[PDB]
Amino acid sequence: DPVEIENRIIELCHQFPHGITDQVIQNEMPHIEAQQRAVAINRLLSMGQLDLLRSNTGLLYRIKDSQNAGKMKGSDNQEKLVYQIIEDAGNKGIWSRDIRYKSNLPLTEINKILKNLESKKLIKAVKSVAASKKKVYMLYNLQPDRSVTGGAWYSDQDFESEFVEVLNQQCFKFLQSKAETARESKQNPMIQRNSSFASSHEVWKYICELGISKVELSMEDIETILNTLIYDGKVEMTIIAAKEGTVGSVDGHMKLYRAVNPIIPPTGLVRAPCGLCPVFDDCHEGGEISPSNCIYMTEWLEF
Amino acid sequence: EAANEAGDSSQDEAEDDVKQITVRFSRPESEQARQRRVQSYEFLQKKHAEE
Amino acid sequence: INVEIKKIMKANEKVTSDADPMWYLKYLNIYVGLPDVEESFNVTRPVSP
Ligand code: SF4
Repeated sequence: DPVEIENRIIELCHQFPHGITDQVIQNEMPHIEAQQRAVAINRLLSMGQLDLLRSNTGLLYRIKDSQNAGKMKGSDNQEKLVYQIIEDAGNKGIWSRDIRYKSNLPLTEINKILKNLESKKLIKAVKSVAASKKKVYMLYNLQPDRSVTGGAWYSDQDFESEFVEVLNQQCFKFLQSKAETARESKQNPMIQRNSSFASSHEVWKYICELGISKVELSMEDIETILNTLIYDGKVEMTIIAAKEGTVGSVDGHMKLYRAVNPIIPPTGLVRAPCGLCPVFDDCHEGGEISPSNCIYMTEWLEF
Repeated sequence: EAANEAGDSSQDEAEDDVKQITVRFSRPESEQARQRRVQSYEFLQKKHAEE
Repeated sequence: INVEIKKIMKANEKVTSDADPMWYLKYLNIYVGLPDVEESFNVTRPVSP
């Protein structure tokens, strides 16, 4: 009786929620040949009560998620036929529009399904900080990915410019003080350069000791802040070879940051009003915009 | 050709190509698209092969 | 006006929307009637060419 075989396979899948191999089924039921077990598995897959997984150990057969229920009003079929791609999205989330498009259902049905799933604590809706258009839906147990939502800089879908400004100012002050101490040490140029260098872990621990904000700042956060400072033309980073130490971030490589003065002072072009003029293209000898009746140079000479 | 592509290296490392669960939604098909699928040649050939 | 219009109406007798199923609009029979004028307030009247 193949029905008994299917029932036994379903019971075995109930016993092992993580899935069962063909070896487990053969050990539990040795008197049945492999062909009958294969036909039973094919029927179970055809009727939609089993799912196949391909692991490094082979093939696994897992019972389809039906016990985990959040929307039992109506049909469990649509509940699982939404929770499926809900879980498939998982940490990255998925907007309600994309859920509707993948489910090929009207807006009312999917709204009811999402509400009922939120009622029984199966899905959580979080606001997409990348593009504040709709609320993405994720699994309640899964931790929200920092890229799609949250982040040390974003606070309630609002970028904190003051926070990053304070971070940049404090890091630059620390690096400038370290470089000043290295210069005043004047023990040896190599030693001076090594002391002016500051590791990412060191400045990260310094910022943690400062405690400007309540949110915990990881090492890579301070690394990105220092990279933005590098992009400002104020500090310099060098990658040295170090197998292991107090940082242990990059394999065999450590980033050292030092405050460095600019190459050259502001050029002579910016000291003239013509170099900073926004309507410089419309300049002409005889016309409405002329150097003779210029307001910029007038205010500049008056000042 | 697939075997030759796999044989680009003499020893192939055990690929971590675990089949992520790509169970697609059994979307409710529009009646026009369902009629198109029924009138498709592949559906007729499968129905003939069923016998 | 006597045969072809009925065939056209039969070809498009049922119209329905994808959203909110089980809803439909079904045409049964179409008539053209006699020529009239809409001059009178909500009342028709025979009018000569
Ligand atoms: S408006 Fe005067 S200062 Fe500005 S670009 Fe023209 S000439 Fe130069």
